Amino acid sequence: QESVKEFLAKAKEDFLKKWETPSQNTAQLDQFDRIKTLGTGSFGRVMLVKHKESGNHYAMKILDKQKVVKLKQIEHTLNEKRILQAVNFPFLVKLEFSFKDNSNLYMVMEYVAGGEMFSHLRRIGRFSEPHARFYAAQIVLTFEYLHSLDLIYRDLKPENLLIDQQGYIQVTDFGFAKRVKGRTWTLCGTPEYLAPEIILSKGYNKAVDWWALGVLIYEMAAGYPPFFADQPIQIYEKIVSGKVRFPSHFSSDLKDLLRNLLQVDLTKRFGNLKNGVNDIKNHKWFATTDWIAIYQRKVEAPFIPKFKGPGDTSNFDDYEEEEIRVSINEKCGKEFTEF
Ligand SMILES: O=C(NC1CNCCCC1OC(=O)c1ccc(C(=O)c2ccccc2O)cc1)c1ccc(O)cc1
Repeated sequence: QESVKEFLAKAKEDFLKKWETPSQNTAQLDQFDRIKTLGTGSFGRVMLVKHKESGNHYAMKILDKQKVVKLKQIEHTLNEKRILQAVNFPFLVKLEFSFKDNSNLYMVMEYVAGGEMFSHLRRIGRFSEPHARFYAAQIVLTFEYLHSLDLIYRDLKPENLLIDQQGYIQVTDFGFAKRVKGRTWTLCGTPEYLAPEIILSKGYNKAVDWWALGVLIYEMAAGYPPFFADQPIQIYEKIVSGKVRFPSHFSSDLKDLLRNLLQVDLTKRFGNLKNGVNDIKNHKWFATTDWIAIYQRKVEAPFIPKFKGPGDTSNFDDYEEEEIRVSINEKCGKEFTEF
């Protein structure tokens, strides 16, 4: 399959050029005006900022260096920046600038005004199978690209996907993403999307992302995730069992694709077999999907986010606005020398 092979060949060489010699210190905090908080995480937050000279809107992720060190995840924040800086694909959020100061780490990404997929899925209840397929096709191609680069994106979920102005996906939250040739062992991700391997503390690979896609597609088409419970311990038992129930409204094609994606045995899971990503691309649920037109973004989107100018924050929710504290002394300069 030549058109895809030469494509993925130019993609790994373009990626490694950036991976082996990363960009550092391409902007400063005082070249931006702070507007509004768009989201929060363990060690920081994402904020809508405006570049003072060009007038462009950007999403600035601010991470506190000492909070990272305290709960040892230095490697994860270093992974996040180096990968983001090195990739380039139409369904991935673009990292425009990066820098650090005495207290924080900063990643200045593109501002995607359409907001998180979570908001729109919850508002609509559930997506139709054509609508869910449109999104799923994009994740399939995004992972085909990322897995080619020996990258595992370990956190697929509706909150981690943004919908842009053309209704297409922009994957964000590369916080758990890692470059690895083979297996990895870190217990990370989100409870209801975790594959059996991770729960059972095994050395897992890219197959973990294809399980997560099964969960994502079940959630988009049903409105809720396949494995739910009050306590994480009870979610995990349900995942490790080889049992999953499907809503009656699900098509037979969808139920069959999901059984092979939500295969508890990782050696039998789609995306991780001999035929690779093609066991999914050639599955009957994707029969109507024109893969090159999805990539070239020629397909009409089943939903366009309602917003005004590029800098509108209506689709993002409100969070407490706190101070951006930058200490007069440099903290943990040694641990973040590579950022
Ligand atoms: O990524 C964006 N925002 C999101 C959408 N996903 C939902 C969670 C909140 C969030 O990202 C964060 O706010 C966030 C995430 C993680 C961490 C974090 O501390 C962290 C923890 C472990 C590993 C890496 C990390 O960065 C901090 C902030 C985002 C990016 C671009 C954009 O235009 C608009 C939004």
